[PDB]
Amino acid sequence: PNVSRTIARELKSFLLEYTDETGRSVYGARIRTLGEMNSESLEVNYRHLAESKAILALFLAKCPEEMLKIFDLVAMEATELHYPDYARIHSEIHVRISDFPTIYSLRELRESNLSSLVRVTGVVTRRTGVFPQLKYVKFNCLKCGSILGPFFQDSNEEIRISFCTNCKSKGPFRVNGEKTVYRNYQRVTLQEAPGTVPPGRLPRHREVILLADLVDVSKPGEEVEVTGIYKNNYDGNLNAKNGFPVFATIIEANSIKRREGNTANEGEEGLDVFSWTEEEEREFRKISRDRGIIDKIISSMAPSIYGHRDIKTAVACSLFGGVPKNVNGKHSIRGDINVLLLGDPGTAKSQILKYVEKTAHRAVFATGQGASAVGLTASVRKDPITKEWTLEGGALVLADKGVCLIDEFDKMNDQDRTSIHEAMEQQSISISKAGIVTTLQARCSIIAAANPNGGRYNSTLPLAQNVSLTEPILSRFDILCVVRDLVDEEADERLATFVVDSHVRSQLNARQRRLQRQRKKEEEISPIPQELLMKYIHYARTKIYPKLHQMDMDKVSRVYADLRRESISTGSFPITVRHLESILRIAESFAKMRLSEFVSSYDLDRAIKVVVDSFVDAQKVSVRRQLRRSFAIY
Amino acid sequence: NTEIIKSFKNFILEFRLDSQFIYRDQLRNNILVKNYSLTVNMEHLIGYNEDIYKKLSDEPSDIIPLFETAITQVAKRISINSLPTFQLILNSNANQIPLRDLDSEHVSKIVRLSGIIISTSVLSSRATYLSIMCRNCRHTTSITINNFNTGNTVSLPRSCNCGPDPYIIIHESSKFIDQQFLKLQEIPELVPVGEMPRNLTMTCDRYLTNKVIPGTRVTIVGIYSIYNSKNSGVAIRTPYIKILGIQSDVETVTMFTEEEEEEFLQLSRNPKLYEILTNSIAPSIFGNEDIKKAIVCLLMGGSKKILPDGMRLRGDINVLLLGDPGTAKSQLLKFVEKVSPIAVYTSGKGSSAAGLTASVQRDPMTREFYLEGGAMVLADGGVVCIDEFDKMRDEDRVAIHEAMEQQTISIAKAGITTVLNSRTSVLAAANPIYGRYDDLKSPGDNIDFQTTILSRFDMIFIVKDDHNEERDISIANHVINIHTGNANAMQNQQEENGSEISIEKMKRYITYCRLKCAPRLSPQAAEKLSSNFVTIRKQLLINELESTERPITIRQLEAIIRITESLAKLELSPIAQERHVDEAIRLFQASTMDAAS
Amino acid sequence: LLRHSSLYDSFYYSNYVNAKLSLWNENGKKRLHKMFARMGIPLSTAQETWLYMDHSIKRELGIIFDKNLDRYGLQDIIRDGFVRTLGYRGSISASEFVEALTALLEVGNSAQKLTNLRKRWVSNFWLSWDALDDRKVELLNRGIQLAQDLQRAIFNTGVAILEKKLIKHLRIYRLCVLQDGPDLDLYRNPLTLLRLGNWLIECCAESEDKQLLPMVLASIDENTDTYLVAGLTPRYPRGTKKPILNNFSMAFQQITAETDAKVRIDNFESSIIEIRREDLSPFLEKLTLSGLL
DNA sequence: ATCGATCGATC
DNA sequence: GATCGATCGATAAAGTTTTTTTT
Ligand SMILES: Nc1ncnc2c1ncn2[C@@H]1O[C@H](COP(=O)(O)OP(=O)(O)OP(=O)(O)O)[C@@H](O)[C@H]1O
Ligand SMILES: Nc1ncnc2c1ncn2[C@@H]1O[C@H](COP(=O)(O)OP(=O)(O)OP(=O)(O)O)[C@@H](O)[C@H]1O
Repeated sequence: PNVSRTIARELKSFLLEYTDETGRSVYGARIRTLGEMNSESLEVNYRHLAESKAILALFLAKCPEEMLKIFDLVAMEATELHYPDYARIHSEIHVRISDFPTIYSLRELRESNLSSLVRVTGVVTRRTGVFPQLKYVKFNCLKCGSILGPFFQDSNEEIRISFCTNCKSKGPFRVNGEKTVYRNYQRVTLQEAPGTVPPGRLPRHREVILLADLVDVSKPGEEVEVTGIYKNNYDGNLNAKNGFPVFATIIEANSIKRREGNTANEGEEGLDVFSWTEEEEREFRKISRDRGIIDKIISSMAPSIYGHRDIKTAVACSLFGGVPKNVNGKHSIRGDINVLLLGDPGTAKSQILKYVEKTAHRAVFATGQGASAVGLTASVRKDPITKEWTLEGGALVLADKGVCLIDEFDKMNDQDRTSIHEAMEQQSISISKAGIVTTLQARCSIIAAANPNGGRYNSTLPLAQNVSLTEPILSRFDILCVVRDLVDEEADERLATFVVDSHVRSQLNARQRRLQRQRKKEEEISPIPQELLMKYIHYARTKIYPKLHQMDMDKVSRVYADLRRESISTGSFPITVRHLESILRIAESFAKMRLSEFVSSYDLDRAIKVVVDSFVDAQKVSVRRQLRRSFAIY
Repeated sequence: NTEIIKSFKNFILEFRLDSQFIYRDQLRNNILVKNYSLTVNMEHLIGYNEDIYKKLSDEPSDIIPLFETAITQVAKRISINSLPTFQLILNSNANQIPLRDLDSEHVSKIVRLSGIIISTSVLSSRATYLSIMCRNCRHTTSITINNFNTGNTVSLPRSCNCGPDPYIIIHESSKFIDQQFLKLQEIPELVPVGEMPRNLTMTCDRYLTNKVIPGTRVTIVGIYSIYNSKNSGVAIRTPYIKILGIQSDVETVTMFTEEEEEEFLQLSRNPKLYEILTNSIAPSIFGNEDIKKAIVCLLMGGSKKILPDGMRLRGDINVLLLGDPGTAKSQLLKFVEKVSPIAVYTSGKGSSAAGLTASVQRDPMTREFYLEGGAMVLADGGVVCIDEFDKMRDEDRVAIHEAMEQQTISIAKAGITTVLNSRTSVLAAANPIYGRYDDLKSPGDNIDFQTTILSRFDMIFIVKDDHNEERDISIANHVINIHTGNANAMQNQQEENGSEISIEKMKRYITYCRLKCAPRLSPQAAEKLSSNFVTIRKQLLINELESTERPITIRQLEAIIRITESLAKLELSPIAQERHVDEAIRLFQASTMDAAS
Repeated sequence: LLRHSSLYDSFYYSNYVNAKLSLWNENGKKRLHKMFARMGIPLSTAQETWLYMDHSIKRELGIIFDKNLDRYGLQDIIRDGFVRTLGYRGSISASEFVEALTALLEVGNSAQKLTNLRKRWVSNFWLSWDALDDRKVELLNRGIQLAQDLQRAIFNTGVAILEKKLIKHLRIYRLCVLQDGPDLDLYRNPLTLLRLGNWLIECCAESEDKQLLPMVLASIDENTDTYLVAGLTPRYPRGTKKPILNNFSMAFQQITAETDAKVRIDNFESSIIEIRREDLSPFLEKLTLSGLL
């Protein structure tokens, strides 16, 4: 009709005039920023969605798609005044919608859900590639007007006719080749992921048709959840069942996001914002120019566990990473740091690895028995009935920062461990079992959760007598964190009076008052809360690259030489050329957290005095004699 | 258009830079030897007019055929009939968006890429000049099909009561072009988050086909047009690349210019090659002098004698390493991959050892079998590289015995049984039984049961872990030089530019000096090795009286005669000498006493 | 070097023009991506979108550069210019042409090592004087490709010393001693050093309403602490009402007469001298009191 | 190549 | 308006040796 013309005026006012939380023009700021990157996307805030649905709940759940088409043309004028002539490049914008207060699984769909907004999860199975789609059907007659304008083709219906507005004959419609742009099209089919499902039963299938600027965001195998509309296509033809009065199912999408973790939130950590625009990046410099940050961050990293310090020094250093420094036409350099824990059965070693899975950006948790010798790395899945032997990788190609638990699965230890210790040595390993000779590139990180045969001091003798893992695979790591706990009172209460208080941690204002309740529940002693500390690791890793100097080097020369000399005559397990490579590597890991690109003098001896003590403190009864050498380093 | 054509016959006979007049002076030079082709070099074309470029770079297919007809007419003029049509080859270097622009604006636009071709197909035929007859009246026409929108550009008409489709395709006066359907794979380093790579499809013309073997980097320029095959929902299509010019790097069939060997002859006259390559091969390796000499003789090789009876001698060498970790047994192997002409890197697990040699499958057309894959069919002349010769316990041993020592496999599977040729050269690096305790016990237990794999290899190094408290600090001085500060990028440009050889010149170099000189050892030098060998077996049997068993047999003795043939390929002398041969045993005698310790 | 190269590459030394405005490393890649980004620049025919398709796009720059008049006030870009052609082979102007000659003069190759170093610059001088005729063409492009990496090379430590924050405002000048970073070897020849200062005089080309004094740098690559120290000139932001020439060469006669322990004027230009390491620290001590402006 | 359906022409 | 004749379009095809983990 015509009142929808005023609707565009009625919301450009209602959106752009004010953004919540003490103004600041939040939505008025993220428009120009995604204009700067030239990436064709927008967001809508849920609380704004809660306020922009009061007159629009009967224009969202009643009519979801043609409301959006008139919603699309106002966003041009919402930025045409801001960025002039932006329509001369790519001429197009379309919006995306954020989270929604529904929890629908795949099973719970009925007739009442159709032609409306839907939200569902699952996992991505077998997928196709990228094709172009015509998207503007310039129809063509033969003798009359052979240009009927660029049409608007639908989904799988093949919208055409025989004759209209030219004649009434059976002259068919053809094509020609002037100025028909193309969007792309990628039909991921979806399988229900076996998470929240009453088990012991089958998976269920759907289909998903993606759209133009949302191609190949997902990878095969990874868990996703999709927010879009529901649609129908009564094709009147199906050939698995008989032909019947039925109709198929097509879910078109408007947005897509990654796997989420710890699904217990109320207003955050479900939407991947990760968009450090104004209130963050202007703030995040003064948090970097303080003097005890590296003595503050690693203390405040894993808040639930009081323990010995040196593991939290190491495990924070692991996900901070180094640099894959390339070189000229010669051998490449490993840019990874691979810790290995060793713990008594009952200390907190299974939790720090569990907690770091959330605080990373991407992860995997292949643990224990059932880890296949091939299923970690890439494998070839055989063809379906008319296809070719294709390559479908598993764990390690997906995970860039993955977490395994190689403790002592001894029956399969002689199977898989010939396929993980060349992910480090001959890094970027791939294989050609009965297929194609290729080489995928996976700069993955490895942590571990080793476990001795019983107690921690199962012998006085060296670690070859302690662990069943032999020498050379063990030497592909950098450091050996080992724990100790015999008998204490005041150190025992320091855990005991600590852990008892952790169990004691069991509407617009009230939504934020619960959010203010979320502040004080983690700020008893106030150790620098995790509302934002994970929010800058993602550009602590993809924006800053460090370098070194030369005047601060040759102190380490006698360190490698004498300690290798001191441990060959006393041979427990050796050090090689790669330990010193790890020495400078974790040195520049700390300096990346100053956001600084340099290397000081304070960081080297810091990084020295976390490796030299953590090597010597597992030797023998004669660790006491080695500690008489120790303060010469300091 | 005709007007446009009038603007190209009047342009490719007087375009010149300052008095060289080049484009007539190569078109004549390409009509004598039969090639019928041009190289326009579009960035050099722009000197006429930006408009006539812009009628090309915005619209396709029409421009290529008009240009081709103009060139054919000029070629016809430079003669005074057997005159074929020509083909074009364009080339530029703007930048290569690797595989990211897919549908947005790059449909039917000029584009430049970079990939690695992996899979060739058999040839085919499409027509380009026809002669068509009707059924009813014996009409006769002729229709040429030059450029494409694949077929169905224009179909056979209805004109000559008269029944439709009255026309047929005779085969008496026709010409034909061949297509390829070779498949391009992405160069596997530049799409990095976590994803597997993808692939496209491409065809070409006869006078620029069969110019590629699988396993090379190539750059490629062409079109992004769209076909539609009806053997999936919405009326969709598929992408492919019509290609124009593979102006790639070298072949990596020995035709090249003369100045490439001029400096090579000016370098080979200097008798300092053998000592300078040991530095100049691996610029980031601390010494390792004995091993470094073995790699340059592996890459060159010996010869192949087909001596006047049935049998033959396996003229090549196959080294083998083993040693402790942290002692460069692995990171050295990526270094030999780039320097080789053909190199394959399957270094892990053996990868289902039956799939290493050859594989069959049901094929979707005609439901048939044939032979498709293998890790040894593509590695002829070059060198493979593998590792971990301990925990491949299943079938690695049964898959390399026939693959080595005769290089004549034959697949006994459901279809063919053919002896396809092979000239491969293997290389491996493994681990002993955790390294240290093996060299502090009875000195066997290296390969747990079999000596029969060790007798097929010949040259074996054994590194160890000393505690020299003097040179190690220089090694600790060495790694901090390369790792940061990057002064070796500036040190090996201020010591290399007059003395050392860069990494890419050897790839130019080795393919020439192998494929020219066929050498032979000195005939009076045969007294030397015969007098050498008779005490080595005596040095062997002096040890077996000590209740010691295991491995030396005669196959290594006919490997030393290939070793002395190796440096003769380096010096490119057709005869050998005695200063030649005594340095060769000097390399092997440092791996004769290894059996004692 | 625009008509030779890629309108892309302005990506580096448009931040020089933002160093001519206010910034060098912090916010520029966050800032620059609207004005010099009318597309995420297409690399399909880009070799002739800075050669040929710029018929429409640099004429849009002809209508951008009067609506970028107000956008940042950045009007050290409009210049009258001059050009030559050949008849064919693409145009070459004279602005970029002097840039190739400076860079090609650089590369193109006790106290006994200096003779083999003093004879290098005279030799590589000789492969530039011949480059002014059409009898040679195919090495003029060699300086073109050696232009747009050495500027990337000279920047690679300029961003380091600027974030090192080792520029000490003592009383009048600012002292910077480049002791040893990386890539120290390209500073034996003095002609790179004036360009390095020419970039370094522009990082301090903000307002600076007081203390308009140029700096003195220091570096070392070889034995016995050669230390080819030099001075600069202050620069006006195009508003000479007071033609400041130099104050240093007056004081350079003093310290070459007073200490007399390995001080040299053997290098040709008076703006560059040599100094020993244990004498460069009392060099400034006679300079911080002798006010000779 | 044959059969069925639809359209056009003639009565 | 109905019936008959002619022309055009649509309709028929087939499988069971290599290779993966697993017990
Ligand atoms: N230092 C500690 N601080 C707080 N809680 C702890 C500590 N040590 C153990 N716990 C608690 O003990 C519980 C038992 O898990 P625990 O971490 O002991 O498994 P684990 O012994 O590490 O397992 P595995 O040996 O298989 O890795 C955990 O839920 C954890 O909360
Ligand atoms: N002889 C050497 N000279 C120079 N660098 C060396 C040498 N040996 C090892 N390296 C260095 O070791 C670094 C890492 O090697 P890597 O970790 O792959 O060793 P590795 O594979 O454990 O050793 P090995 O191959 O014996 O198992 C490389 O950057 C390389 O420079």
